[PDB]
Amino acid sequence: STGSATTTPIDSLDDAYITPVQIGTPAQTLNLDFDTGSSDLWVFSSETTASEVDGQTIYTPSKSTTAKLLSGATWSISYGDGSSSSGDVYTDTVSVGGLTVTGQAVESAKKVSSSFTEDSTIDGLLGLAFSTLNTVSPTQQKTFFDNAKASLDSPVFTADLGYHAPGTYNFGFIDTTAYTGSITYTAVSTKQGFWEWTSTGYAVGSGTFKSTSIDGIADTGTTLLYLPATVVSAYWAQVSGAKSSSSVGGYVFPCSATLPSFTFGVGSARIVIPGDYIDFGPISTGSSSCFGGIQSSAGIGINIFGDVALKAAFVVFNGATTPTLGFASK
Ligand SMILES: [Xe]
Repeated sequence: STGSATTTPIDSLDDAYITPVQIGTPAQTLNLDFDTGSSDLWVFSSETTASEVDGQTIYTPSKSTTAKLLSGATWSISYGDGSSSSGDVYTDTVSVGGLTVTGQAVESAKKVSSSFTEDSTIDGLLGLAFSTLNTVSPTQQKTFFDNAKASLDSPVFTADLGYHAPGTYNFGFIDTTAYTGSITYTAVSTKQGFWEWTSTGYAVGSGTFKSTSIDGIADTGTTLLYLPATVVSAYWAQVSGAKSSSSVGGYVFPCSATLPSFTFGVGSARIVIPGDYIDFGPISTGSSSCFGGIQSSAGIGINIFGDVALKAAFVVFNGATTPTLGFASK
């Protein structure tokens, strides 16, 4: 089997991407944030605290004839951004772009943090990291991909995020018309539960490539590119007027600047992030100070190849017995 679904940016900045997901019988379509940085499928629901729901589409398991409460199961999660959610668990039928999993753990939110409430465009998350990170207690549950893997033509999924435009998530096959050149595969460590790999280095604009190993995770649920302070300072030094701002929370730059590209290495191959992809717009409405899309990971404890980097590539998440990651230009 295979699945193929279009993923769409939630706003003019590509702050995140939503993908339609069919849950239950009859289908309830929710727009979920596919997150290779986490391992819970959770949704706004009829059980969510009414004041914490503001425009989202909710899952109502009582209207699904295939929903079954997972007895005594609970979940609770906290993200790198400081957001959180928690609730109870149903199993139900979940389909993504024509690919169907029966008995999938669907985590129903009783509580969500304010950042989720305030974003009317995301109805929940669909986690695509390893199941070892799933938060369900006292019986850990498998992610959609893990449940589907054995059924897929090939045990892979691909992320093809668009810049200011829709993209595609494919399950079970590699679309060879969707990238240029060849796909370079690189090794993955699953020890922390993520798609963790080691980049071979970087370049700033037209500058020389610096060969240096940079460990990080491929994370579609993170917007920006978070890298060591040395790398990030080298980038922003090429933008006149750019500065790290503690009040803002990161590097800002004049909105009138033209940003240089940023290249990262995958083995001997190179993925180029165009400068425009690194512009995240005014720090506040009407401001001429703009927020940068490459930021320091120094506070975080891990480097993160978020959407800013991933959207410059065709990315293969290979879930073979020994997982690997593939990157191609496109
Ligand atoms: Xe990098």
